[PDB]
Amino acid sequence: QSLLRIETQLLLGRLLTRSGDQAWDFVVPFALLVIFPGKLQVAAFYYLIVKIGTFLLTVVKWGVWLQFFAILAGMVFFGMLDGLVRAGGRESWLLSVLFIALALSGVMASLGSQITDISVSLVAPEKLTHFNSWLRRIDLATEVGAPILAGALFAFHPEQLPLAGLFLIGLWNLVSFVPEYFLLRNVISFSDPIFWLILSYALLWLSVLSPHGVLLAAYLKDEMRLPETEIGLFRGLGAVFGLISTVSFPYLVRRLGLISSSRWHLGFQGVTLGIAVTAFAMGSTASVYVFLGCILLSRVGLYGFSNGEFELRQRLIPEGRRGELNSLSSLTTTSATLILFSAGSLLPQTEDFKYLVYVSLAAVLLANVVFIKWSSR
Ligand SMILES: O=C(O)CN(CCN(CC(=O)O)CC(=O)O)CC(=O)O
Ligand SMILES: [Ca+2]
Ligand code: NI
Repeated sequence: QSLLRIETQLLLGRLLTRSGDQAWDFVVPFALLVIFPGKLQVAAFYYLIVKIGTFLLTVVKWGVWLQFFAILAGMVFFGMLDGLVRAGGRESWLLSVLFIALALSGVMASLGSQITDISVSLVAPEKLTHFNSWLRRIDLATEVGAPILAGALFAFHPEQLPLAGLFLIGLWNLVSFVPEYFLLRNVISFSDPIFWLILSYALLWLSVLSPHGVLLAAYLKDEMRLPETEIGLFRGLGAVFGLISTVSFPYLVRRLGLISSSRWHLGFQGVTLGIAVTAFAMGSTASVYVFLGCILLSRVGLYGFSNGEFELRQRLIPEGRRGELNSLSSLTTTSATLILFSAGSLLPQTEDFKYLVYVSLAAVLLANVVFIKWSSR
């Protein structure tokens, strides 16, 4: 139960790589709203380009080079985007060229994250169960750590420099490239009743009510005026509540069926998201705190259901019809976020983000109805 010399450099590489990746991706929606205040639409259009382009394009050594050039291009193009919009001449041909170039750096930034995760065959197949159990502590450390830290870097900026934190996050990402490289260099359908079980899981990917959702982050900062410090605290806590689901779900799976554990978890998610939406339409004084607090509670239900849906798939489809339904599972999940970010791209202003919250609760409640009806076989 001891990390090896090479196995430690693998762990130390995943930590440095993901910390820089996540911290930069957290502050990018904040930067896109600093530049374009009152237009969540533009931040949604940015990610729509990244989502599509990433899917299209998708070699292990190129990972750190791609992130380096991506963050480098992002800082140069974010600075140009900032200075040009601040001049006063809007909707130039030049304004579009910089944005699309900035969005092409987002595709490049995402490919580096995926490829560098591939590099994290080298661990002894006996010591792999201790290894794989450790990476979860590293991954958990970046989820809680980088949004919290990066939110403090973006929010505690000097007076006349709102994007002062963005470049500090990118300069971090560039300077860390020298550690990361040497570490990684050294050690490197039509008629199937189970289609409805997939579709119930898929609908939940249309909900914007996520602590790790970029659309919530833009709305929380722009319209609801939450500090990036408290938005990061929102994100880091959202990962901690999903951890609670790792105890709650095996415990209900013992005293109740695996179906009842998934049903009561997905039912819990819908209930707590319903409470959140009501307060979201209430006096915004202390109801924002309830709004975000109920989203945290709902993570236990969502992650509980995802473990059930995964386990139900593992026990229900035979190996012959397995990879095909995975193409279906991956399809519906892709289409949901595609629809999510396409619908958000059409928002006439940030304020009508409320109309995406409502469909989200509709989807979570609907996904509940579909699973309850399915689980009656
Ligand atoms: O929240 C987002 O930005 C988009 N999420 C939403 C899908 N979520 C479901 C949720 O958080 O409600 C997937 C998941 O992590 O379970 C996609 C992703 O995490 O890859
Ligand atoms: Ca990096
Ligand atoms: Ni999500």
